[PDB]
Amino acid sequence: KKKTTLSEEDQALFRQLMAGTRKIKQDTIVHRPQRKKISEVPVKRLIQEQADASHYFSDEFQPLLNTEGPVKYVRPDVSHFEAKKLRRGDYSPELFLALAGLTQLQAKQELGALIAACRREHVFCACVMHGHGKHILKQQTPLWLAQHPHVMAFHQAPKEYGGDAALLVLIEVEE
Amino acid sequence: SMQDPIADMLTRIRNGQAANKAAVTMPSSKLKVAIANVLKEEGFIEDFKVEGDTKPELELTLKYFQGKAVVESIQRVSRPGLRIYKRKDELPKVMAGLGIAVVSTSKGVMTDRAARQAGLGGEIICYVA
Amino acid sequence: ELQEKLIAVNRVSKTVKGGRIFSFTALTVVGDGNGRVGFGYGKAREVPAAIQKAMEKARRNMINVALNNGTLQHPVKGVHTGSRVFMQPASEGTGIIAGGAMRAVLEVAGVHNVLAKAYGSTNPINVVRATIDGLENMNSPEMVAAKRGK
Amino acid sequence: EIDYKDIATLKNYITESGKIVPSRITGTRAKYQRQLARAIKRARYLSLLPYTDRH
Amino acid sequence: MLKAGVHFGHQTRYWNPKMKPFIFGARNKVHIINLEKTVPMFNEALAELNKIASRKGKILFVGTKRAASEAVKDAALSCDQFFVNHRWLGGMLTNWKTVRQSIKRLKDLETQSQDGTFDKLTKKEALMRTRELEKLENSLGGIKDMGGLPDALFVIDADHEHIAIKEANNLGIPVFAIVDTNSDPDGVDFVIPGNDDAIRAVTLYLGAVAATVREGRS
Amino acid sequence: IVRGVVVAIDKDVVLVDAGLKSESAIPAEQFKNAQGELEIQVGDEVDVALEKAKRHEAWITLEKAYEDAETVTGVINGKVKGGFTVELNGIRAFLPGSLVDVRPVRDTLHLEGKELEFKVIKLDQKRNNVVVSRRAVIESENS
RNA sequence: GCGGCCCCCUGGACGAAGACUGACGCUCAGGUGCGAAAGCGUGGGGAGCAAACAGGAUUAGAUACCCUGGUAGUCCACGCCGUAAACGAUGUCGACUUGGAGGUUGUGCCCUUGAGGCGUGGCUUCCGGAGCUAACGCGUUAAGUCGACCGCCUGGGGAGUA
Repeated sequence: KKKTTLSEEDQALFRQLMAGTRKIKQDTIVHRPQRKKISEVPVKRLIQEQADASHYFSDEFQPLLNTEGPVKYVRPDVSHFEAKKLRRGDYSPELFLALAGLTQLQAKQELGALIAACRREHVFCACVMHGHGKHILKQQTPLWLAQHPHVMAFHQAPKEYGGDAALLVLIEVEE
Repeated sequence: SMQDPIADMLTRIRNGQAANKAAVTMPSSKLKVAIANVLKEEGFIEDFKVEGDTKPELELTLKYFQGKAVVESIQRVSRPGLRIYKRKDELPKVMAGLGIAVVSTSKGVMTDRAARQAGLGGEIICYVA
Repeated sequence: ELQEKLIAVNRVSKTVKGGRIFSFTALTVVGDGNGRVGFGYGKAREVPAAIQKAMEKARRNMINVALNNGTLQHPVKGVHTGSRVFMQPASEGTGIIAGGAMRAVLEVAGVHNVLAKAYGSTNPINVVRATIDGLENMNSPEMVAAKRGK
Repeated sequence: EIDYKDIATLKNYITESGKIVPSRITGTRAKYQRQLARAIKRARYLSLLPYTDRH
Repeated sequence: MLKAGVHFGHQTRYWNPKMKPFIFGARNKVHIINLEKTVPMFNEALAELNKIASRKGKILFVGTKRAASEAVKDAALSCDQFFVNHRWLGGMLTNWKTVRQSIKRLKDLETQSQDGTFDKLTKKEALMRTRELEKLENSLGGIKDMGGLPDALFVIDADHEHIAIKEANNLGIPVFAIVDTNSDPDGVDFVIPGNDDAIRAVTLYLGAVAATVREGRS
Repeated sequence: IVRGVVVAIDKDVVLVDAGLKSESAIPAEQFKNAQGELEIQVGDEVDVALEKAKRHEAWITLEKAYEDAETVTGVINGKVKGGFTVELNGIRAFLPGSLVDVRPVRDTLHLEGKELEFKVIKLDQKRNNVVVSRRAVIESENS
């Protein structure tokens, strides 16, 4: 249905106000762009989000993590009680990421993808499984995670979600 | 001088699809209306309309599916320099059947599917792909 | 399920002030095995950095192909720069029988049994670019029937 | 312009040393620059105008 | 919602044939946009733009020419939204990565500026650092609190800000442009045939857009 | 002639609204008085007829000069029947052929294409014109 | 290829309205014609310029560049030659395909209220879009999209030679 608009007579009046003969009538073929899908989320946008998120994961920069006890981190400005809640298992992860067996480079990309996905889908808590390694994903991944601005807090996952081989991660989401 | 008005018609349609032209006019003849009726029937043009009395003018309203154009590649096969007359067994299929080839058979101007079904070959005018 | 493979590595040169400087270019193609083909160029000072930039560019910039059962649909000709390329669906015409640098893109593309014959130039950087252009403008019977009504 | 006997008009369209002035200076659409010059030359033959200023 | 009052089109010079569907085009060598075509176009832009504004999205007004400033700062900042009003840096969307660390330096230097150690250790270097806050503040002004790359883009001139349109088309961001008769509908998803360089027209125009961004059901 | 309102005033630049595709910009030289100041403010409806245009409203500063016979410079460009139109500061002047053409002794072609200096005695602001004197011929002819 | 002005004889093009013939058209191997300059033949002419040539310099040398002279030639009539980077290095004819700024030559309409406004043809210049192109660039005067007919190409040299 036609949208509400000024009357055709009113448009003619506007045409009348137009100084001079004041009418343009060039006729040309018209092309209209297809309407964007409501779902959207094109693979290219997803790839871009992933790349943006993984950009923060530097191998040269090592955040100071607590050396005593289970691995944990809380971003400055976030309530310290959040890490405690992660430890107690108050948070139930909605997304699970398995990194075991990936190269560092692959893992960074997947982590980025995970964070992007959490943001997109408004998922606040995710589980990251890195397995057990020395100077491997098990050690490097927490450092990378800390460097990410959207990561609020993480803690060694409870036994139900993989224990010492996994992390629960809290992700900052716009709601 | 104009020596192949059919290839001129197909040129009008290639360059109209290539310029996002809404419709294409040309001088009209019996063979061009026969071909145009085959093209409308097979879904490559939207409509045709022959006007005029003493100088007829065929007008093809063209099709565009998405932003892309429907007539992907129209070629003239049996040009005046060298005419191509195929039998019912030699009668080709274009894009492995996804694209008709307008053959002038004795029964009339048909497609390749329609004339291979009718059991008679003829003069193959154009590939529409 | 990524299925990456490299086609060509070369040593190019630059010719600065003091002597020459030698760089290496990779050219790889990735693809999942069911449409989804990409190629990437990538150039760097050593060979593994070159292939890594090539893979990383090829994982993005990946194009859909409308395959048939395991193969192409209609015969398609793709051209790029000087490199003209024919392909024919070969409805279970067994085995991928294509030229070098076309066997690879058709292999990771997910097609299995087509007939090819590259013509013209057969520089590997332009014979893909003439296979994707080619597989890109090959359309399916549910796309042609979508266009022309039925 | 069309006429050559009007040497007042022609004498406007000529420099102080007898030379025809370009249409780049005086305006004069090219058709009338051509008629002009040809009329100046017919006038210089009749000694209505000078060829130069050192006769 | 109100009928476009006072702009009626412009740009005698460098007009673009792709603007031929939108031109009435009569008076004194200058082209008049058919505003009877603009009103449905602009109502559509308000429709989809309100649709993404209600999904809690980020809009990024783009206002480099004058006087689109501070009208884009006033209109974006009247909403809880973002803007670019000075020179749009080549690649603040397509490498937002590197622009993220420049925004990070703007935050760290304003936190260092009005609260922390600003008078500390030098006068000259302190002056140097403050004018780094003027340069990073006027270039990365509105976008400094975004934290993502935005869900739409609203540019105020399509040919003057072709870079931003080219990047938002590169990234799959809906571009909402007020084109003029010299501009080109490149990849502008929601074209609006209007007037790019009249302050009455862009304040009316951004007034409507900023009205529908924050429009509240309440 | 255009009637506009002043909205933006940034030193050395004045912005006036007219109603076209762009708002004109007028240099303070037109709004400045003989004392060395301005005579307008934001919200004032002034006149502006469009620096090859600001002269139309800049000739008002040449009145205190023509009050004591101010010597200027000009050049003939138009000619009709006994009447000569000279471009003096952009104002058409009037010169009858009372002395311009009379008793031809030789080739009198030193008129069309002459660039000398003329003198003015009386000015007419009611007919937007400036008639040249007659006795000043003793200066323009052979200075 | 054609440059003072005038006369005589003469070819073509373009525009405006109308009338007439009625496909009479397009291309073209062999064939025929025209074809810069230099050159050749016969007869004139010969101011300037100038191959050859001579002298002076320069130079290691200088059969050159530079200087001073200077003959054929350049000019006319008639005949020959038959070629050029004879080049938009782009055969001819026709059709279609976004634009901008000019130039030149017609014609129609509107207050011609001026050195205007709106169109509609012919030829031409510059820049550019899609498209094409190895690239460079071409780009409604195509190197784009087609059709008709002709000419020519097939590694460099030897050789366009015997």
